Amino acid sequence: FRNNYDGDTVTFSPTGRLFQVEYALEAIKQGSVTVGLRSNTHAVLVALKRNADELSSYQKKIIKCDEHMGLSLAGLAPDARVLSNYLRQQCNYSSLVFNRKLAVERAGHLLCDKAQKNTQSYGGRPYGVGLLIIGYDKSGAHLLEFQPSGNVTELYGTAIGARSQGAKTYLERTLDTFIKIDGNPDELIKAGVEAISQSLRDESLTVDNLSIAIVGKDTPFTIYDGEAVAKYI
Amino acid sequence: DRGVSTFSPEGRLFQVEYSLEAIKLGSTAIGIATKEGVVLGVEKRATSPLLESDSIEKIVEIDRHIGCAMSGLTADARSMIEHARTAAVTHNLYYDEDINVESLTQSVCDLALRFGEGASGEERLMSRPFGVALLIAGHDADDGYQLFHAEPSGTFYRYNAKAIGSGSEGAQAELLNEWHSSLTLKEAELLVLKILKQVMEEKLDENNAQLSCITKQDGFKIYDNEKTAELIKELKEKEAAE
Amino acid sequence: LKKGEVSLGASIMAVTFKDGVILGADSRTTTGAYIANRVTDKLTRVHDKIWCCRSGSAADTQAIADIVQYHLELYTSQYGTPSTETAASVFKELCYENKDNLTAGIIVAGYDDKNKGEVYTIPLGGSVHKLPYAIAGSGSTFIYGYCDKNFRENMSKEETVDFIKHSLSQAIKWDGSSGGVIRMVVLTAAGVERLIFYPDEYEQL
Amino acid sequence: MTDRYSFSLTTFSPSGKLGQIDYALTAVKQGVTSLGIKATNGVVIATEKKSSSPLAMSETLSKVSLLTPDIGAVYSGMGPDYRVLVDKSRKVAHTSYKRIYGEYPPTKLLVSEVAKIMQEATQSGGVRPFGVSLLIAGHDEFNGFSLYQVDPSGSYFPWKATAIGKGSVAAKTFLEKRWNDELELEDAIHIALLTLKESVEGEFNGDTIELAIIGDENPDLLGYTGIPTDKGPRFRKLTSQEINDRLEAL
Amino acid sequence: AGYDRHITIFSPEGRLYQVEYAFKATNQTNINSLAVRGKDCTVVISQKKVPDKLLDPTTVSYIFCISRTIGMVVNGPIPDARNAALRAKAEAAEFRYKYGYDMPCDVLAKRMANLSQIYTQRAYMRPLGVILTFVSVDEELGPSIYKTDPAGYYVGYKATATGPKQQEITTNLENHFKKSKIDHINEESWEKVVEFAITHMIDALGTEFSKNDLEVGVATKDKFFTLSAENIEERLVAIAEQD
Amino acid sequence: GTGYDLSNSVFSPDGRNFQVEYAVKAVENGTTSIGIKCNDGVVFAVEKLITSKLLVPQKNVKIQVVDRHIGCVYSGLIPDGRHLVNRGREEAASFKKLYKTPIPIPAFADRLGQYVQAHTLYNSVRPFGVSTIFGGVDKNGAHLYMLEPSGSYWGYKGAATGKGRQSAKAELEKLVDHHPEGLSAREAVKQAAKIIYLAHEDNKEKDFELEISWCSLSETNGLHKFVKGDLLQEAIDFAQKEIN
Amino acid sequence: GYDRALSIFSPDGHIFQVEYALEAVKRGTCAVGVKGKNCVVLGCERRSTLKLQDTRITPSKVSKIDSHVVLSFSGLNADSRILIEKARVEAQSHRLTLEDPVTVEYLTRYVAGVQQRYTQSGGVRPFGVSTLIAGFDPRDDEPKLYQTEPSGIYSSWSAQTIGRNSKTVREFLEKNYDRKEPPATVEECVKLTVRSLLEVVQTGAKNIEITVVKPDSDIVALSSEEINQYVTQIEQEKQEQ
Amino acid sequence: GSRRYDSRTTIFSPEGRLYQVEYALESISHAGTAIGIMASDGIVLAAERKVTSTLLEQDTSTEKLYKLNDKIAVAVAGLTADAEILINTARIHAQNYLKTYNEDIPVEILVRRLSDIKQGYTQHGGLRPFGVSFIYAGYDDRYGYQLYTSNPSGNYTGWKAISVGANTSAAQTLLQMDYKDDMKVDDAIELALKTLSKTTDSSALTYDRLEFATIRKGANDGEVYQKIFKPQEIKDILVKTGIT
Ligand SMILES: [Mg+2]
Ligand SMILES: [Mg+2]
Ligand SMILES: [Mg+2]
Ligand SMILES: [Mg+2]
Repeated sequence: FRNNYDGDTVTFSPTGRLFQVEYALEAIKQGSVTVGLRSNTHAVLVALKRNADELSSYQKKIIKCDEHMGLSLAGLAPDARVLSNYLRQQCNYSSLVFNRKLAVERAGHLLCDKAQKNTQSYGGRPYGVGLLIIGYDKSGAHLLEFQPSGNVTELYGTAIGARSQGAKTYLERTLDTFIKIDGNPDELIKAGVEAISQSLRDESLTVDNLSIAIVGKDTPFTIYDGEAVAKYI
Repeated sequence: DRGVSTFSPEGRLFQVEYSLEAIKLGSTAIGIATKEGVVLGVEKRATSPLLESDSIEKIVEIDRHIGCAMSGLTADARSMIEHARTAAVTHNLYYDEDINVESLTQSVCDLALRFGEGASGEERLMSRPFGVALLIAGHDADDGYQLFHAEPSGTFYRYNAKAIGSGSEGAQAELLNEWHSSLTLKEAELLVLKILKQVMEEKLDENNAQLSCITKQDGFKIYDNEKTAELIKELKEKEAAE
Repeated sequence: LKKGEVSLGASIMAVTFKDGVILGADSRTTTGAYIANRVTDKLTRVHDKIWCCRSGSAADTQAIADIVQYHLELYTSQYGTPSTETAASVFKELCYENKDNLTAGIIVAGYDDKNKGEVYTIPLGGSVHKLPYAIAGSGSTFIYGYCDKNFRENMSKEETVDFIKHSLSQAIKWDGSSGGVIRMVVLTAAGVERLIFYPDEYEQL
Repeated sequence: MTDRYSFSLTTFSPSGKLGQIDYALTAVKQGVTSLGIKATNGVVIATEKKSSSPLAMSETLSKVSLLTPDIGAVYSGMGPDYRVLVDKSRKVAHTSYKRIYGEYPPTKLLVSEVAKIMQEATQSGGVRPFGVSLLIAGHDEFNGFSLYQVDPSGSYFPWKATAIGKGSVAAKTFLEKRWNDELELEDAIHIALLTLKESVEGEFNGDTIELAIIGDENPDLLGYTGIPTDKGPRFRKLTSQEINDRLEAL
Repeated sequence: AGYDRHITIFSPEGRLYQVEYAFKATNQTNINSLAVRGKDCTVVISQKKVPDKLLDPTTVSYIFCISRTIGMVVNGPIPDARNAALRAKAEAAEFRYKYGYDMPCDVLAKRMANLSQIYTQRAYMRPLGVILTFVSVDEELGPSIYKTDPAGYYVGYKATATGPKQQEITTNLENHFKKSKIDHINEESWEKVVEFAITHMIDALGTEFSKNDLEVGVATKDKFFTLSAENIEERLVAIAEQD
Repeated sequence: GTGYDLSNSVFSPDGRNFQVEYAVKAVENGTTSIGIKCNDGVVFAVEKLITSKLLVPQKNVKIQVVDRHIGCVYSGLIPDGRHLVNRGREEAASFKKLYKTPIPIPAFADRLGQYVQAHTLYNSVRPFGVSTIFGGVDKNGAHLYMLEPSGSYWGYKGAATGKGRQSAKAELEKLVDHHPEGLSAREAVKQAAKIIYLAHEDNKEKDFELEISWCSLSETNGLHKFVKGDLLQEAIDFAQKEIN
Repeated sequence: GYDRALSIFSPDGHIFQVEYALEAVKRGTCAVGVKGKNCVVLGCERRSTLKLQDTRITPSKVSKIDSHVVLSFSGLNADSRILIEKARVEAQSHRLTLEDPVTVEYLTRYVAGVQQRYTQSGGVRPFGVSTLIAGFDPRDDEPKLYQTEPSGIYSSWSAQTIGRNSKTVREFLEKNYDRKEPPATVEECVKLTVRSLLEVVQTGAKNIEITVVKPDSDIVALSSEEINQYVTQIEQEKQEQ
Repeated sequence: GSRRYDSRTTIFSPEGRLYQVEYALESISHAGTAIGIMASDGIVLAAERKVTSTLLEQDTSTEKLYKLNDKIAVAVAGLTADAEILINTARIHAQNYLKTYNEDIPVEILVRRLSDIKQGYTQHGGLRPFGVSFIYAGYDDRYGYQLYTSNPSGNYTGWKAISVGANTSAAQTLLQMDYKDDMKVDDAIELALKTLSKTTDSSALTYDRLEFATIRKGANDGEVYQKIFKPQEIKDILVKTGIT
């Protein structure tokens, strides 16, 4: 059965599944949790960072791609570096060549296409990392969810990682609320923090644990780590 | 058979996971970071008594402000060190300054997953992951003394103290208990020596273990056997008290 | 133009009319003052009803037409009959992309049922210009006035053959690089008609 | 995408056998019988035109091919593989010889060239050997007449007479009895016709047989007159009628 | 070792299974075609079977216009047939450009056959599951039919048939030619040749056809063309008088 | 023996290419999308599944344009469809650059067909996991095409693919029988919204979002435009009407 | 085009092809090198599977890399030739660019690097060769002896041996070589070396070939006879007791 | 993917042996035997022909003894065609050396180069090895008469007398018996033929089943002379020695 149809991404199973891609989707499911949510003026990313021992640092989950775009990762970090680096480049090309800020919708389309190429050719391997992209462009605030299968979706809020389903329900409920926190950054963040705190279990979110990112109207993508997230626990 | 960049049903890259197993069969390496420097110590582990121990290179200089210890298939680390040194020097050339330790480490880890058979994405030629892990330690003006553990997965974590190699589970455990935000360079040297002594198969002496440290003032220095022996002696005495 | 290569010189023109379009040309090629061929055919078929008048380098224009004929034959096999605008674009792509090594002044003329007759002139740089009629070749300078004064849109076949016959004889008269017989190719719904006019006729008009 | 098959498809098995070459030799064995006989003043290569239906036009399938004006080939095995080998042989005769020395190659060298193409298919990445054995007959100023057989492995050897394919064993036997070094070409053609008769199943006539000779120069087939150094091609394919005239003197 | 049935390497009996299986694929469409030569024409008939009512009948064809002079009918899956069609069209055009004259039907056949042979020998290329019958009225040869297959084989025919009921058609045709003693239909108009063709396909498959059940292509000097439904009906309407 | 289904280009003993057939299965597990050709245009419609309320409504557009006159919609692995459209775009541009006129629909079809078929020739590539319905308006009429993972394609009067393909094809056969005259782009837009709604029953467990687009010589000018605003709601209503 | 990963990790963390390369080394003739106070001697046993050879020509087992450094090996003969040529070329390239011949450590590091590269490059198998490299650094007199293996690992040795039965002779050396009085003479160094190979070669004169390397490009391959004189004197410090 | 069909021709067995090399050696062990014997005044190369008949032209044949230079020749044991590939590159290396230095190429240099080529097919490339073993007979101003042998692994060695192909164990035992360091060419020829005579897998040793060659320095000249015996010369030398 399996070891027959799961050795290469180039192999379709008898039911039309791509196992390597599905196995890629799994590495995301064991990564730490991160939340994304947006109002009509700001988009925030909240991510629970995970350590290896109590003597190590908490691996970063958020990466700035331009002054108006960034993302949080879950899964294989190196892959996130590869993809966020591509995003950085594409963003840069738009500014240099057209003096235009890259649209999040466009960024999403590009990420999909890059991931797809790795799912139709032999020898390669799908990317094993998920990303939540937030950005503020000409059409307002945005949140996008990228999956290694190549499926990119634009959302109001969401979450990925282990126990993601927890925060995914809080947001699914709190929608009518947060989608209206306009002109109030700290609130949106708080909403995000509340959302992320619904997928916890092990410990409580601490100053070494939390990572938040916010972008919006008059706010360039800025990352708040440790020291400056104290006011949100 | 089955590809080299294949994902397991659990979402782990086979070769990378199998790579980490080869690392568990290597000599122990310990680095401890304080506020007066970072100490790196390694277990030499010669295959026979006719081997001139000083030809065993497991702690290497990357640049005056960065040194590193290895564990695993030590031969695989030669290309890594080469890249590390070239990256540090090149940065000095392009920017007339010292490369940040994190940057040096990230550059090294960028090599990691560059393995495969025509893996559609870019040109990655290396038939398999590296079979060695590194402890990279150094100092830069922005983040001070730092120690990093660089794995063949491409991930690297900063640690206050870290052990890699065969006796790492045991050693790491001792590290967890002995490390504190106010250790001194001498205290650190001692611990590395002590912990190395615990997990090693052979009795630790100045010929089968090696120390080194990296400090703002003097940079990377591998401790000469004589300096270490005095430290080993200084240890036998501190332990024989209570 | 490369040192010593055969030149078309020429007096060529393509004129659209009521029933379609007519191509005309003299028949002289030269190498210096020697007339290498006094009876050449500068009206080249790239498709059943898409022809061109060639001027500039004989080598270049033949190479280009040969390639166009091929592109249109393959286009036809796959997508059906090509429009004159398409035939022109192919000529242009070649003339423009290779402007540094070629000397080809080409006039493309063709007949379609939806568009009637059409004329496109591709001058030395590879730019394309659609017009009711075009004149080119070294002899063309001498008839800019005559042609502008006498051309009328929607002329009849008889009238267009006469207009082309008079213009070219004038061009041939003044240009040492033009001469021979006057050749015409009439492109209409009825088919393709080849006309030829000799010196004893056109010279004393 | 891309030919990632850069490894050999023919490898040595534990017994020292090269699987693919043996299997190609088997493919050859199921082929129609073809033979060649070397006389004192010529060589004859013959084969049977196994028409796979009567609606097919046998003439449009030349199993006997001219490689150079003094060299011809016939085969047994996979027809398409032969057709491409002929194309390549005709070409190499020009590229590795006529365009260098101004003259067509000698039989043994053309043979050596074909044999090399066959060997490469036995070792190059991503290919299977050719499933054919050829009989190449020709003439050249310094060696006279020759006949060679080339196998899938690329090995070639010269013969006085031989046969390959289906009834090769029985045919080689008939050849060993009838052959002697004082045969004029007509007698070899005759023996070729006899040998082929036993290999052939049904109708045996000029339209089901293909015979070619390498003999005297044929000026009437040059196409021009005036240059006396080149006297004509030595290769000549016998016509349907030419074969029947000889079948009656059986 | 046992993968000798997946790629084009020899099986212990000297067979190329992949080529054999490519031959079975040519029957996947359950369509039969035949080709006969007139005194100065070549006609190819091919059944046309449009199942789904949602389809645009005008786009379902297995007969291709390769060049002004050459026509090709394919027996086999449409994607491979169209792959072959594109290549044959490119080859015929290139030939004209490089050599100054129209590529002959038989040469195109040989070229396409050589290409198939390559898929037969190199392991990376799979054979195309189709049989190509090229027809035309060659300027040197006259009416012509040359057909190629996945093995890389090709040959010229007096008449030919291809498809699941290949044998019945072939036998019917063989019988007619044995009875008449010539290598072509002795009729002057391609219309009658087309008629003969249809009649004999009916006689052989034991089936009656309507206008939307056939596909016809005719090759004449300087042109090859497919018949419209209405032309086919004129043909059908005329055959309904001998029978 | 077995194993004829582990590598792409391999012919099975019965002449089938199993990897292409498994691709088709990925198509059958996807959303339904259709295409209806009309008297002077084509209409495309697709069912978009609402995985959750968090999806910003009307933003994850699925139908795509090629050049300015071709619409493309597909069912299956969305990314593969995007890949296919990216090529179509390069292919359409190439054609325009060399020939000036925008790419004819039959020519575009084959361009897509040849690329898809190319992916069934080697074991180094996976076939396309999508069926694409596309078409538009050109020099001589409207054209609707549907292309399968095998690279097979033909022209259609109506076309549907995805989970509800059968219901859709059912409803489509009705339309083609009742209106042989043609169908106004207006009516087709309505009918398309209907067919998707009815077809949506073949996946009645999730709420959905309708997406329609069209290309018509009279309503859009031979250019592809999405059905937005008044025109869309009218079609949405006509649908929820003819359901009960 | 061929780039299949032949050297890959297996579930337990071993690189089979590199481990199987060590096995081919275990099957090659024994080689030993021990260093004196002012010399380094390299002994090698001769392949006795077949005999009737022409000793004059046959590729010797100890090869000169430069006038002051030599390399001996155990493993696939054919493979050793590739390592020897690359080392010889690098030796001349170094003289050309640095204006000083290679140190022995550098040369070792170079050969070792080549071996490691073949363990993680696609399409190639590792070298089934282990080597002993010895000589003296330019203008220096301290003897050097280094050992390299298929993995590319290398290090220096007071005395070391590789090849079949190396395990056995390694033991002999482990308890007959003292770093307090290393063979202070060419004579006693060769003696010890011969003693070691005798414990494995099984009474054979022509069976052993010795090569002595002294400072400043002085390398001499002792003759069958000169060694025989050693075997004799050795069977005496064994028979008198 | 494609990995599936790769036999991995350049891997080590768990015992450190090269599969393909060992297997090629086995192939070679079924080839006609070839012997090379080195005298004080010359070298003899003798070979027994494989796959023969009454109809094989022996006059115009050479499948075992090949000239590489006017001073170097080889005897072949293995696949004739593989041999011809290697032979042609050796003939080119020879001329390359002559052009460069204006001196005939030393024998060992030519031998080592050929061996290195064989070794290559052993360590990289993924192609099967050449199934050929060579016995090289040659002369040069530095070592005089030399005899070498090379096999599929790429290893080469020098000999006073050697054999390759079938029944080597038997032949080597016989050579080692009758060979004496001071042999004269006329003696070596006899020994060569005698040895073949006793190790043949066939009835009796006849002329049509042999290829014979000698490289002598005829005292009445200077240039070394390579003689590839013609059919009638082998029949003759076979009578004198007493095999009839
Ligand atoms: Mg004039
Ligand atoms: Mg193939
Ligand atoms: Mg394949
Ligand atoms: Mg269907």
